Amino acid sequence: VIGKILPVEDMPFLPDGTPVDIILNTHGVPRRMNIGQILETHLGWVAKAGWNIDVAAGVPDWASKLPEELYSAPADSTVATPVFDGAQEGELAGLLGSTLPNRDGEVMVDADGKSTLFDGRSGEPFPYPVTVGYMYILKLHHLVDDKIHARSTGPYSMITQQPLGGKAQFGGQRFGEMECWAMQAYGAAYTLQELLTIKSDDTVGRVKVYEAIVKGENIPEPGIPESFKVLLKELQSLCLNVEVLSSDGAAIE
Amino acid sequence: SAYDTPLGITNPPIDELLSRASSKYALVIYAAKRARQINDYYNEYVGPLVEPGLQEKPLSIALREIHGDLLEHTEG
Amino acid sequence: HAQNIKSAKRMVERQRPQVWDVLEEVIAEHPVLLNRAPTLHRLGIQAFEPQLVEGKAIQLHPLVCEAFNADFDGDQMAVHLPLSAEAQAEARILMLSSNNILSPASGKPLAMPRLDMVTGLYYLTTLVEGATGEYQAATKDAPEQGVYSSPAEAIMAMDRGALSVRAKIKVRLTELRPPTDLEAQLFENGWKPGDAWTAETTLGRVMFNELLPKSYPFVNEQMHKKVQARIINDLAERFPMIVVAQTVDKLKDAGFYWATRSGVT
Amino acid sequence: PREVQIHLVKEVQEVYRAQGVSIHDKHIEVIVRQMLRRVTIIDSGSTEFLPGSLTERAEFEAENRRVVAAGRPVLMGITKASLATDSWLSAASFQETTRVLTDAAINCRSDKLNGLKENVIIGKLIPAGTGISRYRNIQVQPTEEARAAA
Amino acid sequence: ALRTADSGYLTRRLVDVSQDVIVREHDCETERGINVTLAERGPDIRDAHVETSAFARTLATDAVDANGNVIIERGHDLGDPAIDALLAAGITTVKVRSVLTCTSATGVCAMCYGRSMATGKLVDIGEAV
Amino acid sequence: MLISQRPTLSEETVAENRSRFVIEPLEPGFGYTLGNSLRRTLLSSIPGAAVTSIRIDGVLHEFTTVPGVKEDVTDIILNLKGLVVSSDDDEPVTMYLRKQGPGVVTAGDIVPPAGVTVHNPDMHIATLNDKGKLEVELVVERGRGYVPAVQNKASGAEIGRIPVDSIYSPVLKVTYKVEATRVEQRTDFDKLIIDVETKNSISPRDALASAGGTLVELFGLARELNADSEHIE
Amino acid sequence: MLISQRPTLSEETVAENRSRFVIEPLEPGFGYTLGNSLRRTLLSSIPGAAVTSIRIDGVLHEFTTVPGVKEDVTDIILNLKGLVVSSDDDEPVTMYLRKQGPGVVTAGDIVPPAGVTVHNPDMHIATLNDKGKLEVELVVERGRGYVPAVQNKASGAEIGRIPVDSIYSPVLKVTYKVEATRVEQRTDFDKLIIDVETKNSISPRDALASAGGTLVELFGL
Ligand SMILES: [Mg+2]
Ligand SMILES: [Zn+2]
Repeated sequence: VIGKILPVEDMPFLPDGTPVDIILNTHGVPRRMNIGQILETHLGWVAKAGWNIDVAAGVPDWASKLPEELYSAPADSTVATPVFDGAQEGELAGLLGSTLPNRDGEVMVDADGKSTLFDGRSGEPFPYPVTVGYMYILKLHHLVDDKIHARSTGPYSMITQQPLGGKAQFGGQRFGEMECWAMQAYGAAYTLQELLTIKSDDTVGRVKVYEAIVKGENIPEPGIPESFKVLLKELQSLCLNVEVLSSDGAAIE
Repeated sequence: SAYDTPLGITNPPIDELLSRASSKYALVIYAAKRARQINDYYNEYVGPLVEPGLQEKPLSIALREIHGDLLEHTEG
Repeated sequence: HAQNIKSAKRMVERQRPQVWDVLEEVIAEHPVLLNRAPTLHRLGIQAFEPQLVEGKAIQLHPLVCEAFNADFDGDQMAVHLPLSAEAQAEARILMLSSNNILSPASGKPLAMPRLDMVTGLYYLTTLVEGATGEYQAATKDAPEQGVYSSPAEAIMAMDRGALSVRAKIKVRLTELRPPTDLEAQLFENGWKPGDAWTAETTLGRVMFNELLPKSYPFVNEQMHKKVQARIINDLAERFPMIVVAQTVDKLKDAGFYWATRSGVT
Repeated sequence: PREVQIHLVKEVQEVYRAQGVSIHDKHIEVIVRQMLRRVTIIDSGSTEFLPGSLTERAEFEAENRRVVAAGRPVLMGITKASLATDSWLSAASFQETTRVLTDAAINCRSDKLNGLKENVIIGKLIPAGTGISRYRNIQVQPTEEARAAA
Repeated sequence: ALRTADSGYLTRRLVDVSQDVIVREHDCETERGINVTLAERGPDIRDAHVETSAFARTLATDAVDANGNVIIERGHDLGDPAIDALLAAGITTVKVRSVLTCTSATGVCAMCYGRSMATGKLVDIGEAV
Repeated sequence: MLISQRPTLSEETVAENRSRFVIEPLEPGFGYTLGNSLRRTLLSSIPGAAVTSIRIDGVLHEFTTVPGVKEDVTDIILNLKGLVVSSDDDEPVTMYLRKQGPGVVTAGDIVPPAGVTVHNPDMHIATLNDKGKLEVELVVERGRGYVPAVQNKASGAEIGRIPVDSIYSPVLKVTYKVEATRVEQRTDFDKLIIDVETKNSISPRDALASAGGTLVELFGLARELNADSEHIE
Repeated sequence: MLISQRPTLSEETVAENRSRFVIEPLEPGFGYTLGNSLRRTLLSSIPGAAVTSIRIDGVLHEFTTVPGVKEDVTDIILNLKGLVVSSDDDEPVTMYLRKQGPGVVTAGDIVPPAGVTVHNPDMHIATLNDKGKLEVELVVERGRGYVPAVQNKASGAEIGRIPVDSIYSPVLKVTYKVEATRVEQRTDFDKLIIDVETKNSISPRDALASAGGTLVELFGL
């Protein structure tokens, strides 16, 4: 996900001024076992900035199994790498040995493909050289505008007396059983007894809670959920004479 | 046993509250009923005891008060 | 601000500029229960003080990610506003993330530094030979060089290109408590609220111990996640929970700060 | 019971110990307890007890004295133990609602709501943490020494 | 893909079996417990799994030794000091109070459970352990 | 051109020499812009006096031992680096400290020449044993920031001379952090929390005023070039 | 041992759009943060003009096309973001670009009013045919940094007005390097050299002066 949108200035920048567009965490490379992003980043740098494998009298050794008509290349030079028989480690290593087309006449990266980044936040140059480059990145369909929900109070469903679920229908979130177990494991009794009553089912609770909060009074004691009343009435409709009574004196439905 | 200073909800510190009430589970109701009382006072009408903040909440006042030992509780 | 309820409802519905000055005054210590489905263990729900942020994302704490088993790889979370005073209390006392550092499993601190913070503090504290501003102990001609009156002096010597954070320097500390063996050999009567004693450490270990609490003794070791575990366990068993909550947060901030200048790329 | 009570813990910790996780025994022991809180009745019965049923230990001990019965130790599955409960609501909620509702309805058994999963269903404050009488009915009055000046 | 749902179902069963087991009272008072290993014959040693087995629990019997100079009595939370003191004392077994052997009818008694992991103190007298 | 409103500054003293200044509520970014500059200025820039090099009677080519004192040359050096001073010379002014017999040598026991003054006479240097006399010469210099042990054919060439790392900076330890604070609607408006520990000589406010002085005097050079498109106060 | 000499801010020039600046002498390791302050002031907050809302008389919203144009209205807006303009009056001023028949509509074909200047006439907007006629009015306002495309539903603005994501940043790029200059012995000093590269709305001098001014205003005592 997009953590922070850094105002371009504070984001770390290359010595020519070019401020880097994204930063990805290093720790999420070795454990996940996808160094493709790093090779793609490097060959990305090789691709973005124009390059010329300063040939020699008769070719360099590292580019022995290298393709012809791919010694020189200009700026924004699009590259193809066949997924299983594309560019290699020793090819990339030498390739990073490129020209310096940055309008200035100094190279930004090194032979190891590690640029000496400047921290826009502090102002200092980072004590070790960072793996900068040009990774092709994709915006996925998982966007906050779809996934973000909020509901203090709104419309309730007709058949089920809990808030109708959905992003589109201005709906609340599902407080499931595994959520109730965690709440019980704490022993936040009143919390659970609020969530599974006035904050969901209870028709007198859901109307009173809003009034009570907006007036700024005590939250009235959650009576009985519709989810109990429906079970009671269901069992009464199944001809099972269920009745409520304490130690001394019997209660009424 | 120094923590420099607490901030927001973690003020006052819980370990100094756990000394006052029997258990956290008591302390909850301890604070909550007091807070419901403090809520009621603005509208049992006793408090606030300690000098409250300008825009401060009843829970903060209640949880401050228990730490000060201005209150006493009976376990049913 | 509002003449009647309906105008307040309209004002907040419309998102007018006056609401934002109030919403912090309203949210001030009014905690929220954050949940991450699937809600496996007890800490899979935790209460938090909601700080307002501009955006459309929930800025979770990095430590509680293990307490949710929540990556930031598209994983959603569910906020719940506990309404009742009793609920607000339950949130604040029982399940406020600070108050329950220790997992209900081994009683080990679940809210401990992981991933970046770990390498940050590892780099911060780890010792390196042949470094900048190093302890030499020169013969005949020169003095010992790698010896500094204060951690302040060492910080000034670091920020100005002269001292490397991972150097076996000899610093004279005041605020910090020494190792258990060095407690006996030096003082063994008075304490050190503002006394003085010499330590052969790394600036980073001093900047580390500066995070750990006043009366906690010195470590002088590279901060492996296990070493952090036993340290925060010692803090958990010996000190109050708030001291742990804060010290592990300073370890988080420092850890992350030093994760950058670690050079893990 | 005491040896198998250790055996379960030993044999169910070893997997966590092997897979690099640490749980404290007491947690397992709360389950291994909930397993071994039943007895299988062989013969005699006394008070209309069936041969090869599942009856609770404490209530069996109260009958076993017979002031004026033969039951052996049994180790049952957590599903069978969760099925075997006094509270009809929980048993009805778990599995085979008809079977247990029919069995209960004829017996006309009065649910005490001692368990909490029923208190969740009926929606009353749960018997745990901050919902037990000794907690939820705490009377806090402000001290006369504090109320004096005010 | 399979593990999470299976673990969820296991969790569901393990919740729905021990849904009723709370800390009802403080102490029912029973001498019964379990005998933890804790340094079996030596050094002449610490067990690898003391932290899982012994730690954060109340003692069942008064910690008697060869002499009988009871270093620690029944009902101590078993901090490392206690364990290293009992290792130093010269006993190769310790009897600890367990929920396994708790004489409480309803739920369990606080003492028998031990020091709660969440709090780090003696378990509270309503916890849904 | 531009109009920023309310960049208010407030002080919060911790000790006599330690303070936290809060500058708020700055426009989204400005915290870090002026923060690290204020820090590195407070540290490196502000002019102050300090001990640049010392020489002790007896030590011609010794390790770290002085006849008739309990402490070591390293610990003495460490105690002397702490010896805070204020001079009006802008040149290497030489001071002499001599004490005979047993006990201790305090900061007040030194005799500072005309211009130089010690702000804390109640500061420990060394513990003297029976049948001994300490006679040490301290070279006090004016300067800016932190300057390590100089070997410019002065420390290296001379026999009894030993160089020490000069902390000219009146401020010892300045750190800083920033937090978001809502102002009208938007958040990410930065509130600078700048933490400073000074030496007794100058006050944090005066140090910050000096830093602000050298900074505004510096960026004045830039401002002067055009001075057309500006911000408000 | 002081370095009693105030820092000289000498102005070099590599191009008309981009220039170096050398500042010296300074305190060892003081340059980086000084340069950073300038950089962060520049890249963030410099007064600048840019397109705030465009209004093509034909099309009624962003997400359609004009008759007889190659690029769509979205891509035209996206190119009109790429314009670099400068205005004297900070109040909202309405430019006009009217072209009928065939050819390549460039930024140079725009007709600004008195006290508004376009600083990239060469830039390609849209390519037309004889069938197509492009009449577009571009509203410019003086601001600083970036603002989101302000909604015309909020303000008293008609359905015709299309908001565009304004970039009030006349600076394009800034960088710096600091020379060590002299060894540790005999008072070492750091000289900072900063490259400032503008869009041509204003010269590097004007920008750096504005930044310096902003920092001078922003350092209160
Ligand atoms: Mg994941
Ligand atoms: Zn018991």
